[PDB]
Amino acid sequence: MISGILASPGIAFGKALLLKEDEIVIDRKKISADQVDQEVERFLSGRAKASAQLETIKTKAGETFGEEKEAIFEGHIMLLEDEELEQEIIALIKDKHMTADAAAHEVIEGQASALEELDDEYLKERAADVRDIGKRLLRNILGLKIIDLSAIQDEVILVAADLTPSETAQLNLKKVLGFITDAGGRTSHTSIMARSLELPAIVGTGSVTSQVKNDDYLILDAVNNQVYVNPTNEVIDKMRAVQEQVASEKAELAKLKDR
Repeated sequence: MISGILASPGIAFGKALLLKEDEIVIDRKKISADQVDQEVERFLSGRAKASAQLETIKTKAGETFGEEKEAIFEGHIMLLEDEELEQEIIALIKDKHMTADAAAHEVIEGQASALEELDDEYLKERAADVRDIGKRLLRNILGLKIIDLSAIQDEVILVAADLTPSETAQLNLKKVLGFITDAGGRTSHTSIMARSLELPAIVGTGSVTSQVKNDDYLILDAVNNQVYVNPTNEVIDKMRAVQEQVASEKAELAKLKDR
């Protein structure tokens, strides 16, 4: 009975791939002028790695979708390499004795909310895309593990509350049979993927991410705008026939030539 917004029509079968992430905890402890020099190395050297990582994804966005998305990712790297935001973050660590994670979050707190004050679809979405840049940097400063979604081996369904352009830019379209998230759907980047790839998809799942586990067996109908959770074999066999009966009914159109 989960009715979404239906992004593309079609039927697919696959296990539920839930993406779980550990929340990041920021330490608000004040350091002494003795550890300050160390935070600069983790931030300066940290950007050295994040710059190399984001730089690689940039080409993945242009080689996967085309030079049209490379311009959006090209601007993001410019922000991180902004010599202005760098002098500020450093000033907060030495002027406010803040940690690299804490000082970095402060600047990112206003860079995102500021873009939200603009009434533009690009500058607004830039607000959400900018928050993703600081979130990554935070995981590199603490050395948190990164989830490699491009390392899948079994074709399954992708389920997530939402995916950010970067993650979508590196996602593997050959191992994913469809996308099902809890996004509004209007300006959802995922939806735009479904239209260009025409693959079946849904976004108005509401809270399916709070009622499904990984490996759950789900059937995407994308026809009557409905998803089945833990269906009985009797139902499966019933859908495997009709569903495939559609593909055969389509090939039957090729028979309207013999008529």
